[PDB]
Amino acid sequence: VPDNPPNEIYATAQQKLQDGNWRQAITQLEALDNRYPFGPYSQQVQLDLIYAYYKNADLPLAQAAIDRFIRLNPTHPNIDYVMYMRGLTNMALDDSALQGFFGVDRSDRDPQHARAAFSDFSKLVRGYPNSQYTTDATKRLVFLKDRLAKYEYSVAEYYTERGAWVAVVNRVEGMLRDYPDTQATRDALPLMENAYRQMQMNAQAEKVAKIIAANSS
Amino acid sequence: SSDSRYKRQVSGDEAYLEAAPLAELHAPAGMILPVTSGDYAIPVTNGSGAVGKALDIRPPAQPLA
Amino acid sequence: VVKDIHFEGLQRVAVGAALLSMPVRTGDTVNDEDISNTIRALFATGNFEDVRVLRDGDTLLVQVKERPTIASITFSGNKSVKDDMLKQNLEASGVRVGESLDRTTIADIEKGLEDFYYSVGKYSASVKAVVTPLPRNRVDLKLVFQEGVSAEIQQINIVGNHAFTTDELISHFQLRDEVPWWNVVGDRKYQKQKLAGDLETLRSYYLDRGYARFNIDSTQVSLTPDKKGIYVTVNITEGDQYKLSGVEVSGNLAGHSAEIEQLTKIEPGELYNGTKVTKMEDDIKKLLGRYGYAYPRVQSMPEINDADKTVKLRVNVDAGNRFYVRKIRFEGNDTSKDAVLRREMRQMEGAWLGSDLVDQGKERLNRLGFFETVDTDTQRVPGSPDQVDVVYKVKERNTGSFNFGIGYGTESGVSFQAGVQQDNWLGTGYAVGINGTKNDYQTYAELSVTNPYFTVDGVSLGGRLFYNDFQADDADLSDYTNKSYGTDVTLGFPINEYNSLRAGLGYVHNSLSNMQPQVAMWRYLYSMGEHPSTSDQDNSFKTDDFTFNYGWTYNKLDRGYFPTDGSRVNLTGKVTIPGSDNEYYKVTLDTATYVPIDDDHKWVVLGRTRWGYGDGLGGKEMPFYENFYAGGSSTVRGFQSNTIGPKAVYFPHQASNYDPDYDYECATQDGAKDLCKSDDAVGGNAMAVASLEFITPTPFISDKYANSVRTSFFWDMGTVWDTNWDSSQYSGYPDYSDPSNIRMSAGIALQWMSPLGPLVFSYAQPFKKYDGDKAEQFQFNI
Amino acid sequence: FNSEEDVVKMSPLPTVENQFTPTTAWSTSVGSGIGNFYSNLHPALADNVVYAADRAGLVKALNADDGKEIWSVSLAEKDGWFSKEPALLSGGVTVSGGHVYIGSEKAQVYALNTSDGTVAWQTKVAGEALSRPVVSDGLVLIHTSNGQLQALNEADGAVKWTVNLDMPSLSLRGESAPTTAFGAAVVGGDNGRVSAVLMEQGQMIWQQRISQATGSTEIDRLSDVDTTPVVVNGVVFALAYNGNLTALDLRSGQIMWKRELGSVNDFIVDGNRIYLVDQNDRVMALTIDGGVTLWTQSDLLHRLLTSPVLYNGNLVVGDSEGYLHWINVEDGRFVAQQKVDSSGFQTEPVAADGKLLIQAKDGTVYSITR
Amino acid sequence: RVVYRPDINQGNYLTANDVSKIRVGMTQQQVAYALGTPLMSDPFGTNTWFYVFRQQPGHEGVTQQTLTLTFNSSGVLTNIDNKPAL
Repeated sequence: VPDNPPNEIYATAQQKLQDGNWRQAITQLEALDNRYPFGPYSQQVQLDLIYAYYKNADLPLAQAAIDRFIRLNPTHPNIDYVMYMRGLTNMALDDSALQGFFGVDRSDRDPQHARAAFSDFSKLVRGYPNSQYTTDATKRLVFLKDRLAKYEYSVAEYYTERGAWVAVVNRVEGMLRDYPDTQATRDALPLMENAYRQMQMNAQAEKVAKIIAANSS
Repeated sequence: SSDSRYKRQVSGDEAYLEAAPLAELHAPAGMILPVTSGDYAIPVTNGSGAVGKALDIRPPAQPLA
Repeated sequence: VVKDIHFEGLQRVAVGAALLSMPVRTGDTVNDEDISNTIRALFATGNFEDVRVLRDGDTLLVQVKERPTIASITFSGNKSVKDDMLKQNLEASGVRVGESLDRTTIADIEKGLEDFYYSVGKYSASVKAVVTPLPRNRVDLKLVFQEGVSAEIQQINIVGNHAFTTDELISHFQLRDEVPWWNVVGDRKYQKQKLAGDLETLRSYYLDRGYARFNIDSTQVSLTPDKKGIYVTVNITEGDQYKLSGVEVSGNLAGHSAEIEQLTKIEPGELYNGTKVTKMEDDIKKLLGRYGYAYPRVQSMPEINDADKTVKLRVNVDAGNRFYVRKIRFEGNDTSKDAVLRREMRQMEGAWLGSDLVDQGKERLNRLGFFETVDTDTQRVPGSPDQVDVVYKVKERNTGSFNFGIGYGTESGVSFQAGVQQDNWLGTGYAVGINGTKNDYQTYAELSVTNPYFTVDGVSLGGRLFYNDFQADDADLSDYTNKSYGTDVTLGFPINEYNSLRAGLGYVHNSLSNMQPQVAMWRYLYSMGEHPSTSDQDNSFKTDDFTFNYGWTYNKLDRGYFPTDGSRVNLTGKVTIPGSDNEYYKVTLDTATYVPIDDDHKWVVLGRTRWGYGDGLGGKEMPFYENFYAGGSSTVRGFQSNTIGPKAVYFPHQASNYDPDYDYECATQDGAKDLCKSDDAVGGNAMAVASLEFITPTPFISDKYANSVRTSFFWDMGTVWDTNWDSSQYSGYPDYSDPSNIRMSAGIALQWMSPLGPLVFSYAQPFKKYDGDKAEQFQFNI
Repeated sequence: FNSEEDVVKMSPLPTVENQFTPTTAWSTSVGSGIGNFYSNLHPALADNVVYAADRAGLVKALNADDGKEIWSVSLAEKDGWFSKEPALLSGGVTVSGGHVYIGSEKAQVYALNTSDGTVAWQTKVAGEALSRPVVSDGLVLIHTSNGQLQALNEADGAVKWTVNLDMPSLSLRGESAPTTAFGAAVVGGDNGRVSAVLMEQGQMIWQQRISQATGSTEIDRLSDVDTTPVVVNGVVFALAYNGNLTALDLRSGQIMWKRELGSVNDFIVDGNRIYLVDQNDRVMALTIDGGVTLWTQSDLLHRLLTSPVLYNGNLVVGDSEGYLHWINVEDGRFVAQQKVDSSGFQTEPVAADGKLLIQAKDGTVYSITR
Repeated sequence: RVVYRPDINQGNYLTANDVSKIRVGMTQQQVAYALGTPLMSDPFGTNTWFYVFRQQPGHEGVTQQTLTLTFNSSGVLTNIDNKPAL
């Protein structure tokens, strides 16, 4: 945390940012910003510091700084850049871990972060199908969509495993009118039929066997 | 946060391309169902550009003065 | 009229940007009204402002000089309060740090700060700042401030107090009159709202008595401007007691009269007591508790009748609604098997409402300890008349248990010994424990793994095993040649929902060879019938032991890692089977309880004890490792490994397959050679250890957290001994057959559990005289 | 811990020059026991018969003679709520001869006429007995810092003239003593609220206020003030809550005008000869002049007690620590020579019967004369 | 083979009056209030509805009061039936 002129301290912060000394890069970026909340060097400091938070994994610092910034100037050429970074911060908020690294048996945790990323990215890409990150967030979206599908599936599954049938039928209907894309869906459908057998739910089960035959690939 | 790893790949798997696109339900005659009721709506007009975690994820910088 | 309007030094706003942001511009006649307009626009900024406007002729020099930004970030001198709270007392009061900081405002704000300190009820001798204007536009104040606290100098008064002495009341209170420090349980420091409470405290009191006609009480709180005249005064206006006889009902609901009138069963002629109706009211609330009615309302209204001193009652019970539960959403399961979190949910989402059950959910959750937040918050669908969803925020806490040791020995290779017991493992709800000593002569194994859940019925299962090459050999033999191949597996089923009786299976082999000179081995041998040598260690034996394991348990643990007011059980017993290699019986008991002397529970006391007893089935006995050891543990402190118990003897053994000269002394060929009283703890077939503690977070520690630190002091009483014991051979040697060998230690125990780092400091003084006490007054656990 | 404060304390006793070295000390004590219980009570030289007591339910009429214990009575009740029902004592001290009308801080008041014997009808009023009792024209005077200001009868009492003035939430320590004149008395206040009753209904011919007190602009903790103004010639001089010189002169009724000067502790006047100590514990002289002063003082700041006295033309002031600081033919000399107690002193000194009177912070009397 | 079994039940609490109250044509909101805003519905397909009542104690007996219900698009009580206790 030195007291260099803005150009020199900003350049040192930038080179240690690219360096991977995002820890000390953040140190000197917060130095510069706490020095001056005005000037465009402070605004680019805000951009580089939210990036450096998310890079050095200061996601709480990242989200704080970035919501502060969207409160600062909610309109800018970088709005797509902002909504992008924010959906991503929700993403790493949702599934960054040691098993979040190993990647075995995941996609069923708190989707609050996932709700945030989905809203962010979907409403962004509709507010902005016009960006070089557009299809990236799009993959994030269909990705996370089927991801939360796994979430809710494992859920519903487990549920009927409890011998818990009706609330699951409902959850199904919920995701169904919600989002008919993922395979998890078609997976869930047999289970529905089985539930209908439980209480002997005849006509509807017949209906759904037909309609899965209609959809089932 | 890295052990000589984790530059152009997310922590763990990426199912971006693996994400199941619309395998539409094709309903029999009169056997239709409300086809959507949530925000899960994408402009199919998108890309094809930065697909998957292999992209220019670094913050777009901005001009100096 | 103006022709030139020039600005310099804005750094963020242009000359034209400033000239237009201000409604005054060039080409219009600037009068005094335009000057004051420029000034009030400078005021209308909100984070920066400087009043400098001059006009001599036709030119406007508006000197908008940026002495901001001053980020007075430095809080130096904090002693009881938080620098954030100081920034807050500024910002909310109107001193937020986007600031001009007029030279006047310096002292003004220092004094306002001090005034706030006093508003707390306190003093502050100084607030001084070091102004740090950094050479572009930025400043900061190195706020150096010293405190002047004065906290509790009480005098207490109430008048009107005429059915009970002031102090008898004063007792119960958060605010008390200057009692010695050894009398503290909880918290007493003043604040206006502490007062408000105390007020209520007694208000409530009265109302429970049943004297209706009090309310009246004024606000006389004696203050001397010497920081010590901190003195109380109150008035009251008491009420009238009656007798309980007379009620009337208005059941505004689906109809459950009988259950309630039987609930509301009060005999006419009872005495009036507001507590009894507090009872009956809650009784009915929860008599509905199953019925789902999410939001009823009641007013049991009393009718005090004089000339008969009677109270009629009058109730009014409008109900809520029937079926709500929609979704069961929880919050906090970062990398958690929320699936398990739902496994806690025996409930049926998507049904009607049962209060008891949602309670059960949350509270049995927190029974699983391990995570710190109550939550049964129920918000219903915005946009549908019923249909609640209860959310659950808990604050979790992590699990990690990893023992560490490198070396350390000169005659030994670098030992690789670890006790690794990760339970309900981060990826499973299921628990595992593994322990192995690999230190230059021992391949000691241990397996402990469990699944708490093969069924929704909840069955816990776990295998428990070991393969122990604990040789304890000098080189190879005459040196406790032992190979112990032992196993067991676990099952789980309690049905009282809180009471378990157990039954489990397992096996052990042990290979024995190369006897040691301790007679008790021979004693077991000969009692089994085998006659080995005595001046020689020549004998070798094996076993194959098919183990059944039945037990019992009860549990009520009111928190997790720092559980509270616990009442927990683990009973166990053993009997032999058809077709194995060993015969004996045992029975043992254990008991530890919490008792919180604090009700903020910042101070909890414990009562702990255990038991132990071993005996043999016909002709046979209980092998050795099964006997009880103690010392330096969370059973006994102040000593070394497995210290409490009797001691062992060597028989004359000068050729013990080379009884080693210069070695294995005391009836070795070299040293002593005859009968030897030898010095080594051995323990007994019967034990019991009882202690007492007191959870005591001291004020001296920064009590910012109540989760990593529990602080107490221990008492202990210790004696371990054998039952089937005689002096016929323990005549020439000490005798151990009844509880007489009392031991005791005393010492502090420090505990601060960092997520990955333990520093278990506990110094203890073993203070109870017994022979052979080989002490150790520094014990570092992990 | 909480005793780690480096505020500037008692500046020491100065040089001890006294051609008048304290020439008596008639000592006598109930030995009680006053303690830190804050009040101002005082032995009363009633016909050189000092009726003395202490904070235990004590009393004994000594005599301002070297003090011989007469009329010795205990003051408590032993039935009912407790044995001796622990009496704690902070109701002011006065008599009319034997009629020692006394209250207790237990809101319990005792018009003991030690003239008709043990006639002390107890008295349980709104607000506690806190101030020194006065009687206007045969009527007992009442300033409980209750906000409510009762009135009663001598030797019987009946609630009357019960006026309700302003109390603040803070509930500071202030009380006040009524200075009787013109068919009314002059009591002080605590919020600057100065509305003085002509006891007509209990009638304030008044609503003017001293703009100054604590409660909103809480300021330094050294402006401890005698809340009691005093009649002279139809003029009354007052001691407003915080540092305030003033003359809001009653002119057959009230004509108000503030002649301000800060730093209020306590005062005395002799026609024009106005004498006082400043709230930092320094002593000035003054005349009725809008606030033109005399007698610079800097050296006894923050002394324990600052409550003065003069008789025989020589002022006297004392702190606690039993130190006594003597004044005079006044300046050029004010110096101090004595340390007569360890209990120390904190109350009003009194000079009656050509004598002098004061209580020791514990233990009754050690009658020093010049 | 456990000697005892707990009891599990699901929503839609009904009684004899709960059922004898409503009648043909009786509209959506009418029977709703009369019985409750139910959950046993058809999302896609005709306007048909159901009331079932299930309660199961200690290995013994079963409750199944399966009430079928049918509206039309606008919603008219019509073509209704329950099989109480299966």
